[PDB]
Amino acid sequence: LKVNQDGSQVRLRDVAKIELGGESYDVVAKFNGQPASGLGIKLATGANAL
Amino acid sequence: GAAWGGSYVNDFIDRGRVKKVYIMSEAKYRMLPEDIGKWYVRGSDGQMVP
Amino acid sequence: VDVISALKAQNAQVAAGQLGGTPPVKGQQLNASIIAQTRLTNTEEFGNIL
Amino acid sequence: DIAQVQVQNKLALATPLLPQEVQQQGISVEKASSSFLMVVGVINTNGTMN
Repeated sequence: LKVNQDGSQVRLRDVAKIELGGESYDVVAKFNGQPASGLGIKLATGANAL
Repeated sequence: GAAWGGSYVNDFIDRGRVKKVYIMSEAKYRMLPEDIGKWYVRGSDGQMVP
Repeated sequence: VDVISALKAQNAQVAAGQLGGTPPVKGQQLNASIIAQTRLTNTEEFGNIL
Repeated sequence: DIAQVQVQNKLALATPLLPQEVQQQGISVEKASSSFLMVVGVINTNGTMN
């Protein structure tokens, strides 16, 4: 990110907390109280449901 | 181009409607070929150039 | 060119997020969207551009 | 299908009036539904994955 005048260098570790996380934290699903994820499938117009 | 033909810079909100923002010379200064000399362009030295 | 630059910079949209947005701190209780709209509507605001 | 085509034509006619910001994002024309046909949830019985 920057090199200080004394030669010291600052990186994303020094100013942030890099971490693998979700794109968005808005939606949280639970199945019978257990942490879970799912797909909400919508039928296309004029298609057989079965 | 901006002085003689005009330029659509960006938009603005008026009474909840997006409207364009144009800039152009006031008509007095873009009517005759002699009006070319009235326009100055800044140089790297900071001196306006006819 | 300077007029164009100023006009482009003046009007914009800011995705300012929310107070208490996800992921929230434990115990958070207020979630409000942040609105920072430095938009110019009438003529005088445009004339007042630095 | 013809309805979608006509809607796309009208949307193309109306797009330039829209703000440039929303034009960059890209507008979507899709056949729509209202209710989920099926919800398929995924859980991890080992309680290892959040």
